[PDB]
Amino acid sequence: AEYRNWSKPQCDITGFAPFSKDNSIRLSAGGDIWVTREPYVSCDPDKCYQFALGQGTTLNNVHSNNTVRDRTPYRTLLMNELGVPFHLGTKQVCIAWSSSSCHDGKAWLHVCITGDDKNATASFIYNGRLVDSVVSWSKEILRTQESECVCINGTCTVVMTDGSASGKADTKILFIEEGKIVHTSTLSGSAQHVEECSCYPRYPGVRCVCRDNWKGSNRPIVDINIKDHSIVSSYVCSGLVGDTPRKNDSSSSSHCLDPNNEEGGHGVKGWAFDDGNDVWMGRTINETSRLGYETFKVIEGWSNPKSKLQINRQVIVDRGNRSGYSGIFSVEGKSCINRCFYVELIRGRKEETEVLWTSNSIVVFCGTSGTYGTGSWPDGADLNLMPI
Amino acid sequence: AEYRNWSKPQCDITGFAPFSKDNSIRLSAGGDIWVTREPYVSCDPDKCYQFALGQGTTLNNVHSNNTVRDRTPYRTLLMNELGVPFHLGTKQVCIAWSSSSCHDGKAWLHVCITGDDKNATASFIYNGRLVDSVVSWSKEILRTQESECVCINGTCTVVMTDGSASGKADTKILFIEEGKIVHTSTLSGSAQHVEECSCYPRYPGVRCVCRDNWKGSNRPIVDINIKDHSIVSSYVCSGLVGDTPRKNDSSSSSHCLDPNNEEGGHGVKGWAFDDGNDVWMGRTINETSRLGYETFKVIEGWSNPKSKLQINRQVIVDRGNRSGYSGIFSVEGKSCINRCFYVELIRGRKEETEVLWTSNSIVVFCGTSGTYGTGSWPDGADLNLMPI
Amino acid sequence: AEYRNWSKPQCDITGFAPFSKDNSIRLSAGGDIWVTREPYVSCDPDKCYQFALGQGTTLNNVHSNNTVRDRTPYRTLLMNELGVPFHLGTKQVCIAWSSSSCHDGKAWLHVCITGDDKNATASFIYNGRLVDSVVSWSKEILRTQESECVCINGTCTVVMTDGSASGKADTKILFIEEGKIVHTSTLSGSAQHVEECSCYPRYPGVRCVCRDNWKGSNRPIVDINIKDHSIVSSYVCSGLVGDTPRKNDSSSSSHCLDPNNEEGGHGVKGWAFDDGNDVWMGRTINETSRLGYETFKVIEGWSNPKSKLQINRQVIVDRGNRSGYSGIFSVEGKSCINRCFYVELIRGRKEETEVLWTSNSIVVFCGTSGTYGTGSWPDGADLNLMPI
Amino acid sequence: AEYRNWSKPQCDITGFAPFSKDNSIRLSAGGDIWVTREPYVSCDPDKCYQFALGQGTTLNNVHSNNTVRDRTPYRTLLMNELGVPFHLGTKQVCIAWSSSSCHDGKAWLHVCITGDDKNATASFIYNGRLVDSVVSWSKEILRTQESECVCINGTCTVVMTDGSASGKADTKILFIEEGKIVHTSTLSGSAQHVEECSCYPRYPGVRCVCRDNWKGSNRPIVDINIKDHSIVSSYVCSGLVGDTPRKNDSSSSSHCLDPNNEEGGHGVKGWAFDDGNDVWMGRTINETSRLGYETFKVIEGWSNPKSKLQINRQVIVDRGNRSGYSGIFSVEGKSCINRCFYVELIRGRKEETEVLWTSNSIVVFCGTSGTYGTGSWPDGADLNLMPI
Ligand SMILES: *[C@@H]1O[C@H](CO)[C@@H](O[C@@H]2O[C@H](CO)[C@@H](O[C@@H]3O[C@H](CO[C@H]4O[C@H](CO)[C@@H](O)[C@H](O)[C@@H]4O)[C@@H](O)[C@H](O[C@H]4O[C@H](CO)[C@@H](O)[C@H](O)[C@@H]4O)[C@@H]3O)[C@H](O)[C@H]2NC(C)=O)[C@H](O)[C@H]1NC(C)=O
Ligand SMILES: *[C@@H]1O[C@H](CO)[C@@H](O[C@@H]2O[C@H](CO)[C@@H](O[C@@H]3O[C@H](CO[C@H]4O[C@H](CO)[C@@H](O)[C@H](O)[C@@H]4O)[C@@H](O)[C@H](O[C@H]4O[C@H](CO)[C@@H](O)[C@H](O)[C@@H]4O)[C@@H]3O)[C@H](O)[C@H]2NC(C)=O)[C@H](O)[C@H]1NC(C)=O
Ligand SMILES: *[C@@H]1O[C@H](CO)[C@@H](O[C@@H]2O[C@H](CO)[C@@H](O[C@@H]3O[C@H](CO[C@H]4O[C@H](CO)[C@@H](O)[C@H](O)[C@@H]4O)[C@@H](O)[C@H](O[C@H]4O[C@H](CO)[C@@H](O)[C@H](O)[C@@H]4O)[C@@H]3O)[C@H](O)[C@H]2NC(C)=O)[C@H](O)[C@H]1NC(C)=O
Ligand SMILES: *[C@@H]1O[C@H](CO)[C@@H](O[C@@H]2O[C@H](CO)[C@@H](O[C@@H]3O[C@H](CO[C@H]4O[C@H](CO)[C@@H](O)[C@H](O)[C@@H]4O)[C@@H](O)[C@H](O[C@H]4O[C@H](CO)[C@@H](O)[C@H](O)[C@@H]4O)[C@@H]3O)[C@H](O)[C@H]2NC(C)=O)[C@H](O)[C@H]1NC(C)=O
Ligand SMILES: CC(=O)N[C@H]1[C@H]([C@H](O)[C@H](O)CO)O[C@@](O)(C(=O)O)C[C@@H]1O
Ligand SMILES: CC(=O)N[C@H]1[C@H]([C@H](O)[C@H](O)CO)O[C@@](O)(C(=O)O)C[C@@H]1O
Ligand SMILES: CC(=O)N[C@H]1[C@H]([C@H](O)[C@H](O)CO)O[C@@](O)(C(=O)O)C[C@@H]1O
Ligand SMILES: CC(=O)N[C@H]1[C@H]([C@H](O)[C@H](O)CO)O[C@@](O)(C(=O)O)C[C@@H]1O
Ligand SMILES: *[C@@H]1O[C@H](CO)[C@@H](O)[C@H](O)[C@H]1NC(C)=O
Ligand SMILES: *[C@@H]1O[C@H](CO)[C@@H](O)[C@H](O)[C@H]1NC(C)=O
Ligand SMILES: *[C@@H]1O[C@H](CO)[C@@H](O)[C@H](O)[C@H]1NC(C)=O
Ligand SMILES: *[C@@H]1O[C@H](CO)[C@@H](O)[C@H](O)[C@H]1NC(C)=O
Ligand SMILES: *[C@@H]1O[C@H](CO)[C@@H](O)[C@H](O)[C@H]1NC(C)=O
Ligand SMILES: *[C@@H]1O[C@H](CO)[C@@H](O)[C@H](O)[C@H]1NC(C)=O
Ligand SMILES: *[C@@H]1O[C@H](CO)[C@@H](O)[C@H](O)[C@H]1NC(C)=O
Ligand SMILES: *[C@@H]1O[C@H](CO)[C@@H](O)[C@H](O)[C@H]1NC(C)=O
Ligand SMILES: *[C@@H]1O[C@H](CO)[C@@H](O)[C@H](O)[C@H]1NC(C)=O
Ligand SMILES: *[C@@H]1O[C@H](CO)[C@@H](O)[C@H](O)[C@H]1NC(C)=O
Ligand SMILES: *[C@@H]1O[C@H](CO)[C@@H](O)[C@H](O)[C@H]1NC(C)=O
Ligand SMILES: [Ca+2]
Ligand SMILES: [Ca+2]
Ligand SMILES: [Ca+2]
Ligand SMILES: [Ca+2]
Ligand SMILES: [Ca+2]
Ligand SMILES: [Ca+2]
Ligand SMILES: [Ca+2]
Ligand SMILES: [Ca+2]
Repeated sequence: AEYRNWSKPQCDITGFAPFSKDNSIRLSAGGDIWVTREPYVSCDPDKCYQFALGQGTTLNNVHSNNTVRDRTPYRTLLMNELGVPFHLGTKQVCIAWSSSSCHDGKAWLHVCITGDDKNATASFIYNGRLVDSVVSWSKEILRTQESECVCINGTCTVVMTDGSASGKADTKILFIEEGKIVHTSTLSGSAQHVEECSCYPRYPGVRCVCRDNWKGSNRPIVDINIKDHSIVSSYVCSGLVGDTPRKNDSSSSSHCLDPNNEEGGHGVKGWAFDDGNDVWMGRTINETSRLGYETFKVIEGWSNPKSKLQINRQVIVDRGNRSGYSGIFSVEGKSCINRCFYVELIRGRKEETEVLWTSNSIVVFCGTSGTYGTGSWPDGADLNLMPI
Repeated sequence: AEYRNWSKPQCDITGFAPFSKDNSIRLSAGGDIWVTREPYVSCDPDKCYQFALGQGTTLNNVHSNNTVRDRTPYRTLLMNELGVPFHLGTKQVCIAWSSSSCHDGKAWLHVCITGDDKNATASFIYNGRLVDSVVSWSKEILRTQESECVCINGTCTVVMTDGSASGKADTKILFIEEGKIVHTSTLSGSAQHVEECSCYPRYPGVRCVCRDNWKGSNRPIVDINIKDHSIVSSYVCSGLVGDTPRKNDSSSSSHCLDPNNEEGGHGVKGWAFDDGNDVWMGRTINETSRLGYETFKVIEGWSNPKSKLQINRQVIVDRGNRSGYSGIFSVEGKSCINRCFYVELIRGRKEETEVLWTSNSIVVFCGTSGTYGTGSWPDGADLNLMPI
Repeated sequence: AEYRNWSKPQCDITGFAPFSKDNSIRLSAGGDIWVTREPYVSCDPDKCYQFALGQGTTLNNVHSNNTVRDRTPYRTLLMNELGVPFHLGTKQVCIAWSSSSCHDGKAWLHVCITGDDKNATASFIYNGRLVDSVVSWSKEILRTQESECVCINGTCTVVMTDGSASGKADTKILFIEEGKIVHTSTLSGSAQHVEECSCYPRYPGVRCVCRDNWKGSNRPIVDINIKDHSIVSSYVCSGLVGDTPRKNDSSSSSHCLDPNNEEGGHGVKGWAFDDGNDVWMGRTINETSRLGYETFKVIEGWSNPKSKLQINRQVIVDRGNRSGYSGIFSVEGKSCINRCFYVELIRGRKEETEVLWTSNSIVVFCGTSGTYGTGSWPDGADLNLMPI
Repeated sequence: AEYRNWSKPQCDITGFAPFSKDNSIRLSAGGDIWVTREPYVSCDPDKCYQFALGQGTTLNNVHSNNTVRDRTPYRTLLMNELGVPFHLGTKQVCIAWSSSSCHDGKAWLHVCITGDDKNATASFIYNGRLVDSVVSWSKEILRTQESECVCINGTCTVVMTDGSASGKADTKILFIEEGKIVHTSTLSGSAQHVEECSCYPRYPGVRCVCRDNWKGSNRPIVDINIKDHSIVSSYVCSGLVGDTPRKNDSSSSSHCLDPNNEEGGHGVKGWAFDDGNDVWMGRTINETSRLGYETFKVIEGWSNPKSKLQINRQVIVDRGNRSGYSGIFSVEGKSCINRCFYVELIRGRKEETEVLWTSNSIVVFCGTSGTYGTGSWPDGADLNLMPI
């Protein structure tokens, strides 16, 4: 067993093909399924796994009431093989109301964060054992990616944030080798607010596309150099923007270096990646809320902040159905690295009031150099019928 | 680990011995079992698995209502080891309302089809990753085998159909090597309508026995040449015919080259295989509907369309109990290749109205060169008692 | 991986120590557990498994009504690792209302019998595939061991019976090599009626201690020679006898060669093994019915039909609690072969009428050359409270 | 696969980071979870497992009533990978109302005790088979560690106690090699009462920190020499004491050699370990009962019975929430041996009367040479809502 290097060029993408769907919430109307959120997908050399943060409870269960909250002591990182819904035999791999996970080609890394809001602890677990931890540095909700970290030659990188949600915060980028925090670089460059990055291996380094919760509706970009720990940062040029909330297609604008100050308060976790000078990206179809989900390629979208020339649109979830967080993950094909993505289908409170709980199901698509058609893959649960 | 070649002669068959039964529906009266259909069985070099398409729901569950439908976004290919009923820890290995699966002796292939009726996508997943996809070519319900594909020397073949259900349609035969669609041959020969093939390794090529939904009640045969991609096609000569609906034993007839225009509208998935100039085949005992299931050998049945000389009958399911889809699968013994088959035991709507759902259990028999007796292995569930 | 030979002397036994208990029925009052009977335990080179025959249903489930019956089409051989109760993820490894299983040191053998009473089929499954089958030869309930078969140098032996339950029947001993029935020897010697043998590896052959349902209350012994297929048979000399029903300790008697004609009608599956000229054996404490369970060593019990000198008694289940079938199984220690045994704890109909079902839990003890004390390990379920 | 030696120095500890939480009881309000107690955590070379003693029942289940009792025939040692809550597919690895488990780097050892109070049997299971057993020697509740044993060079040591709960009892230390009891040393030294030791590998021997149920509120220490079987014993010097009940921080005192006769009746299982001349230790925050849980380092606490100078306090469970048993376990890092600990969160009778049952959930922390913050990780179940 050797360390992953990801030293392959990126596969040709013409769009995305269906990969996986757990129908979690549909199943939880007759069956004992976890109540969860902030899910993600990472894979080892052999196969793929689905992670989410649990609420220390199942759905048909009295403790599902008020699971609209983001941080409780009862939240754990859940881990199943992709396709297995989160049943009672699901492994809680750590305590976490915030996490990131990745395989370096030998073993698993989990970055797990739990504890008081003003004094969170984050634990680094490698190969089934605790190897390190770190305190919250700025004592205001130390949090991280809510999707996969990335490892290269057995140095793993993760991006974490401690500080304000709607002002300046303190973002750091850790380098972890066999569970051991070996360097901490601090956030540098033109990125102003940075959360919940969706990172991927762009050999010989790592690239993330994040969430600015403060002044931007364009997504931040952070570039991690694995060998020398240097950091550069910016935003996704593309005049069509991926955060939510945002302005409309005609009224929106962006900058390659700055927040665009366009509805920038708040955000949603999301992803994009480059392709020469083009950008592939998903986002919620609806501009103000987490409804629907779409993907497309912005031509010149990576290097030109004026371009709003989208091609290869795909409706992942239709505009009248509920969506949420999404993030990248990358799978080594035989010649090249594929890029894929998951979509959190949030059901329940506060937006839907027919029940007392908040939970999700997931959907997953992978890059394809072949061809594809159309559809919609919503949650599919009937909340009017659900465990009353 | 080496590629399967199947370069062994076919085992002597004198009939079939019991192999497996999941009692799925009986179990779902006290327990959380998937609602499913269009099931099948394929095996790796070591052991066997049971696949079916799910309805994104369990049985005792409000979302089981109206699962009589064939295509929803919530359907996934389920996969367990043979014998394990489809419980909540069951792996949904892809999104699919139509699928085929096979092992090449190194890894798994899944051919998974989902999306809009008029624009379906089909995804090719090998060794835990998406390697290819293709659009529906004729924009009318691109669909496939609903049983195992076949691989030889690590080229896998699958047969798909896009087009009319009760007229001419467009049938293709894909060649897939490590998940990668490497050739597409188009349907050629005297076969007129072709769906849901039950294929098997007849070294050095592949043979399928299909369903003609249009003008035939005899089953079509398609012969895939793996090395040169050439296709030939026809029908099962045997004057005793395997599709359902059909005419009776005295009134029926067949042709080696053409549909017989005998009740040919509609069909049911089914299987047959050759044995010198004889044909082994199963079918529903009842001629117009999916009740009972039987097997027999038609003497001269492979090469003589006038012969109705059956020997070695076996009642798999008695005529007063419900049956359905069946298909072949092949298992490498030590000296030879065995042929086996599964039978879908459909319960529920529309035919049975004591409940709101449609689901199945399965039964499985394997070829034997030994001896056997008699019985019946129906579903065994009491719908009058079932989750009301 | 090499073939088991069992070419080690038998471990010193001074009695038995607790090994395993599944509390199956207690668990089935809040949880979905299989309804089962005729259970057993066999182990591979590494670890042990618990088998039973299912009723195609769980306990809290409408199909549990009338599971007092012995042969339905819905019965399957269940297989879990020892300690795991029979939950919904339990593998049904074949169709069977009668079975035997054993590992030859490379793979699993299952001998599975199902079908019409007057025409049963028995299927031989090795290494995940059907390799052979045989018809019922005398068309009256072909049945077998309901405990582990035994393999030596990769020839496996199993004993089967077709014929009368309360008169002469036809007993055969099959030799199976890699799933393939390679010889059939027929029952020879002074044994008159022979069923449900508990066999074990007494190198260089195999020994069984059976159930005579006709004229004996002493258990039959059958000696299988693996290399030359010759058979000899008799009864357990010991003046203290192991079948149930039987006469009392003072009124009982036995013969080394013949049934003792003492309450001999009926029986119960049970076990014994030799130790120089002594016999270790378990039996129901109660003489007429399946209540309590005990073990002891009869001094001179193996070769002397007049001896009723028991030592080293142990109450496995107390006399006021329900017991049932028991059988041997053998585990290779490092220097020697241990002998162990399981006990079926039957609850329900017909004997207990507070419920509608019939099911069991199990308890397991293993030989010890160390020391031990006392207790009782009954089922422990409250039928007055159970799923009404 | 080689024998564990643990021949590494002990990792630097600055305190403890979160590791694991099963939310067992929260899950059991909608789902079938075991009712359990006296849990623990041990790990093989690769990964960690959570053990507890079951009550032969689930929570929502009629047999959960009166599970306040410590010894029934229906109790088994449960074993899952750490993080998996005790669901119906959980392996009961032996019969036990008292147990200890450990891996020697090749296979598992379980020391399992069950049977009559006045004649208990204890079974030694190694590598999936019974290798030895021993009777209770003093016929008064032979019991053991309720946490992991320790093995070095493939000799495993376990400490057991038979005798009085509130007076002199008979404590022994067994040496077990491949399941085989190879030596028994008897308790020697100044320790007066000794139960439920939390042992760990302090190369070249083993150290335990126990529970004195009689005259001490300071914890006993027992030092096992693996090569020569010699035993020495004493108490934890530290003027801040770890048993419960006890006196307060100002009123308490201790001795390095004797019980302190301070509220010494009763106890609770607990742990401590050394660090030069300092002691790390956890205990219940509340002095008289099992509420809250805390950890700290007593400076000079290992060798100085007058020192009450605590540093590096951490609240594991807050003082208004329920705690219970805790014990050490040790994980081999790459350079050094980490020390971790679990905490039993007991809910139910007798202390809480809103339900009829007694059960637990667990929480687990591991040593860290990094940094950490604060929180509380209580059970989190609402007994006022629980399965009525
Ligand atoms: C079966 O399946 C396929 C795959 O999903 C569908 O084909 C895709 O259709 C979509 C939707 O039209 C295409 O995405 C769109 O591309 C447009 C490009 O405009 C033209 O200009 C270029 C010049 O380079 C031409 O090459 C090209 O042929 C186009 O004619 C964009 O302008 C679109 O964006 C706009 O449309 C949507 C509204 O739908 C708005 O929401 C946007 O804001 C914006 O105004 C869009 O991105 C996609 O490229 C096609 N894919 C492929 C691979 O060809 C089929 O349509 C589908 N069939 C059926 C019946 O459903
Ligand atoms: C115990 O188990 C075995 C195995 O299942 C049964 O034996 C089988 O019995 C079936 C049913 O009769 C046999 O299948 C039939 O074969 C007939 C052959 O006709 C004769 O001619 C040949 C000449 O070559 C002779 O060799 C042979 O002995 C026959 O006498 C077919 O004509 C049958 O088809 C017709 O029968 C059925 C009605 O049952 C109709 O539905 C058909 O449409 C058609 O009219 C049939 O195929 C089978 O061959 C036997 N198997 C074996 C291996 O010998 C036993 O019968 C069973 N015992 C009991 C008591 O149930
Ligand atoms: C703690 O645990 C141990 C192990 O279970 C118990 O010790 C066992 O006790 C049983 C029950 O008495 C013993 O089994 C009995 O052996 C008797 C032998 O008789 C004597 O003669 C021999 C001469 O060779 C002496 O060596 C020996 O010491 C005996 O004194 C049999 O006669 C018994 O059979 C009769 O008793 C039972 C009634 O209990 C009847 O049901 C029978 O039908 C029959 O009449 C019996 O088999 C066993 O040998 C002991 N085992 C060991 C290893 O020593 C302890 O008793 C137990 N302690 C407590 C307090 O429960
Ligand atoms: C964020 O997270 C960290 C880690 O949990 C917290 O820092 C820890 O705080 C605790 C609680 O105060 C510290 O533990 C305490 O240490 C005291 C040492 O006293 C002083 O003297 C030494 C001299 O060597 C100085 O080095 C040191 O700075 C101290 O000022 C003990 O006296 C304490 O024991 C007493 O306090 C508690 C009450 O809380 C009583 O229950 C005891 O009985 C006793 O009277 C205590 O042990 C710990 O050392 C700190 N850890 C680290 C790594 O620095 C932060 O406080 C937290 N931040 C927030 C806002 O919550
Ligand atoms: C660690 C944590 O609490 N993460 C939470 C974040 C933060 O609130 C923002 O990132 C603030 O910066 O976002 C959510 O509220 C959201 O948008 O769905 C949910 C998520 O649980
Ligand atoms: C992809 C798809 O919809 N397959 C369906 C087919 C098609 O309707 C026919 O093959 C039309 O050609 O058959 C069924 O209706 C049937 O007969 O049970 C069910 C199955 O789901
Ligand atoms: C194959 C079969 O039916 N086996 C059954 C046997 C037979 O009735 C006798 O062995 C008749 O010879 O015994 C039982 O009735 C019994 O005693 O509990 C149950 C078991 O299911
Ligand atoms: C084997 C056994 O019964 N162990 C029990 C011990 C003993 O009672 C004491 O150690 C007496 O010495 O402690 C408990 O009561 C307790 O404190 O929670 C529970 C545990 O089940
Ligand atoms: C659910 O939680 C809310 C928030 O605490 C509370 O007001 C309400 O009473 C709860 N309702 C039920 C039915 O549990
Ligand atoms: C990975 O890192 C090691 C450091 O020891 C180095 O020797 C090796 O050459 C590196 N490999 C690549 C492919 O960069
Ligand atoms: C976006 O979501 C809100 C949900 O309340 C809805 O009212 C609004 O119409 C949606 N907007 C668009 C443009 O679809
Ligand atoms: C079931 O579905 C049908 C079809 O939509 C609908 O008319 C009916 O109301 C549903 N019934 C129930 C009880 O859910
Ligand atoms: C299988 O295909 C490869 C192509 O590289 C060929 O070299 C090999 O000989 C083939 N094997 C057989 C048995 O046909
Ligand atoms: C076939 O099935 C239908 C079901 O409605 C039944 O009415 C008919 O009698 C059956 N025919 C035969 C020949 O068994
Ligand atoms: C149970 O089965 C018996 C035997 O057929 C039948 O008479 C009875 O009505 C059944 N009772 C219930 C409640 O299902
Ligand atoms: C087992 O059987 C084989 C037959 O090929 C023989 O060669 C071998 O010596 C036998 N081994 C033993 C230990 O009897
Ligand atoms: C044996 O069992 C029956 C059960 O009905 C009971 O009535 C009888 O008293 C028992 N006999 C003995 C000797 O324990
Ligand atoms: C629970 O157990 C107690 C103790 O035996 C008993 O008195 C009580 O009746 C039981 N209650 C219920 C509801 O089962
Ligand atoms: C300890 O626990 C008991 C529980 O009844 C409580 O009444 C008491 O106040 C607690 N004491 C302290 C010092 O927290
Ligand atoms: Ca349930
Ligand atoms: Ca924003
Ligand atoms: Ca349920
Ligand atoms: Ca047709
Ligand atoms: Ca249930
Ligand atoms: Ca008898
Ligand atoms: Ca339930
Ligand atoms: Ca004490």
